[PDB]
Amino acid sequence: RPRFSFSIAAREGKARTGTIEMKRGVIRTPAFMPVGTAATVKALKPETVRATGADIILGNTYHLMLRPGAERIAKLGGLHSFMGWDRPILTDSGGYQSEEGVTFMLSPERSIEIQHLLGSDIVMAFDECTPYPATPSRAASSMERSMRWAKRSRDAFDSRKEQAENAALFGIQQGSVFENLRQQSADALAEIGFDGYAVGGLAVGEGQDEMFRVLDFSVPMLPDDKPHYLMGVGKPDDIVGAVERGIDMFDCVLPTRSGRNGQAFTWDGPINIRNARFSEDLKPLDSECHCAVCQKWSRAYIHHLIRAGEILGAMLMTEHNIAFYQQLMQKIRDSISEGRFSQFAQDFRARYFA
Amino acid sequence: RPRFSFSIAAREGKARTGTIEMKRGVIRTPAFMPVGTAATVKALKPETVRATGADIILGNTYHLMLRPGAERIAKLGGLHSFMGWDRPILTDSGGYQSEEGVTFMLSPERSIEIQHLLGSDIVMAFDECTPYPATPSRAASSMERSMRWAKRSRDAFDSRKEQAENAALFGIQQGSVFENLRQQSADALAEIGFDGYAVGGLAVGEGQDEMFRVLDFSVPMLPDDKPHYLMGVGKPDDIVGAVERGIDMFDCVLPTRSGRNGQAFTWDGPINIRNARFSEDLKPLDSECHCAVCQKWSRAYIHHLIRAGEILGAMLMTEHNIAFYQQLMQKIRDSISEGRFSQFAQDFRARYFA
Ligand SMILES: CNc1nc2c(CCNCc3ccccc3)c3nc(N)[nH]c(=O)c3cc2[nH]1
Ligand SMILES: CNc1nc2c(CCNCc3ccccc3)c3nc(N)[nH]c(=O)c3cc2[nH]1
Ligand SMILES: [Zn+2]
Ligand SMILES: [Zn+2]
Repeated sequence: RPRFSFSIAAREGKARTGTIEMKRGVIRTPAFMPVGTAATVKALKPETVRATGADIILGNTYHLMLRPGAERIAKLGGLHSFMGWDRPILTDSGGYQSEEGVTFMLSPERSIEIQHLLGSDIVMAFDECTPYPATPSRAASSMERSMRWAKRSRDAFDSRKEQAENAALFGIQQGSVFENLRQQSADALAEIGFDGYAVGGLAVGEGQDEMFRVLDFSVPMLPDDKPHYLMGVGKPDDIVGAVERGIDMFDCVLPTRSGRNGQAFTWDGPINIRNARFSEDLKPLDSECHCAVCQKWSRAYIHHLIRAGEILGAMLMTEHNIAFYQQLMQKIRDSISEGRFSQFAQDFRARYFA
Repeated sequence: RPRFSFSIAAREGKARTGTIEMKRGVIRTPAFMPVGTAATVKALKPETVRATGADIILGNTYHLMLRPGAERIAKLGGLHSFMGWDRPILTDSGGYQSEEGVTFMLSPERSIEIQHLLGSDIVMAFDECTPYPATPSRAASSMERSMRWAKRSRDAFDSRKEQAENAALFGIQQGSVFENLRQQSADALAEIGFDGYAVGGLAVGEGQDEMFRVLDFSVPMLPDDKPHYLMGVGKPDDIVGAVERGIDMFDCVLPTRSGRNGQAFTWDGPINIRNARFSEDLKPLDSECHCAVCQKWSRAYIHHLIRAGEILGAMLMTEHNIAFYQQLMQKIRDSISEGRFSQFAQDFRARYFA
């Protein structure tokens, strides 16, 4: 496989489906990346993560640098070997205070170095993620700093031959909710040049309507021929709408975290499995889901497990929710390839919100 | 398969190896039964429990009657269906205050009824487990009460046709550390008649030397042609010594509980994986273990997981420890069948305690 190749196989409106080829494997897009902050996707073995359909997972510069340490993981053979995942890993840069970086120490150069030490396949530029709400002045200052940091990221990555030759580098667009700042950011990133482009600074309290409004003008500012990654998104309906606006990649803690908290995603909407109405419900979590959890266990059992604080409850809820997300992405991919994504999006929503 | 058949295939001293045939499957003896108190063997899917080699698991009258409720589990199709384990289940009776029973309500009749509602394959008589130390008078009174309760258990089980026809009933010997009381108890149980006989009231603070001393005279008091179950035992070396004294069945929370606490069993002795000496140790938990955990993950990773409080840490430690216990039982079975168990016991100990 090449270091990096993104091919678009089909389109419908702003929506795209295709593949990212990398040395450690192929990524089908639109893609959902399970999050694994402490070098584990919580409560799941990697084979289970893979079984659910994930092609790529997300790791974190900030958390791993603190524990167990980036140098330590490199000494032990890198993150892939350490946690037992041999497919691509994307690492966030720790961006989610001086011009040099952030002490708490992280700078563009150290960030890129840590991602190298971890052996990340898709490296994110080190940014400043702009709080919401932000005045235009502050959003501008922060965006500008990020673009400077973007160039610094690019140069550090490029200066490390093994990294430049085997991994990919994504730039992150900032600018808050302001169209002109988003455009300046996109321009700057495109001029520097990256393997893919993320939309940063969303999903930070602005709400779906505003998020979608910003996506409406921001995603077409990015190079069309490269992947578009929406960081930190999101709920199933967020994902569908974002794909309708041209997003190809997603990460989110929702399926894992809310799973351990009793929230199960279904095609009929989320449910909270701890509610007493499930205590004698022999149906599986979701009626159509193909995952092994729904093949074998009842709502009633899982209700009991979660109420009892049992680890198997977290395990089963998490496997189910990640499988659910992967099935969602598969149905998205399939409908775009068949040119019926807009109808799928409508059908999904009618039933999810019924 | 029959309701119950115990066949002894080989012997060495007091040690025996054979099989218990029951409707839901065959149990190889000497057997280790993983404990699953809240209708789950903590942090493991049943398929994983089975993969490690378990033939039978243990469930609990006391815990399940409280949550989620025995009637409720029966309504949902029984414990096997509920938790997804289709092989034999042994249930303890809640014995671990008046002549009628125990309010907190449990009596022999209710206990046997709850085990029926759960659909247990091996039902334990409802006993009074005698605290240690006990004076002879108190041990006698408690033992006598248990024998009365033993008869009551037998009659309740026998009065329930479906139970009597498809499950088995084990009696529990009491008597503390006193030979004459143990003998009276054994006699009483044999006169009533059971499918198997447990040695109760040990492993309750007396220490290995005393436990083994009591086993020395107590196990030969039990019918030779029926299984001998030591309740609540134990550490790997406890198990070996108890088999040398004629025990065929064991249950214990140690492998699961101490696994979540960072304790890993190895042929070189237990280790505490959280100790800093493992933080960069790329060897698997145990050098010879065949389990999937040791096939794939390092001490270093698991050290990190447990230190970080990650659920995967509990999962991997628990799978390993239960596999370890099953491997122990397999080596015990094999060496007895080959007439080299005494040599195995010596070799085991030399290395485990080196
Ligand atoms: C939930 N909304 C949200 N997430 C955002 C992230 C983090 C992406 N998720 C990875 C992660 C997982 C756990 C802990 C920390 C990070 C961002 N990362 C960066 N670098 N820059 C952003 O603008 C930015 C914006 C975000 N909004
Ligand atoms: C650890 N030492 C010990 N365990 C003993 C048990 C319980 C066996 N293990 C099942 C279980 C697991 C978790 C919670 C409760 C029970 C006994 N059970 C009964 N019925 N009678 C005993 O004499 C008796 C003596 C014991 N000693
Ligand atoms: Zn499912
Ligand atoms: Zn192992």
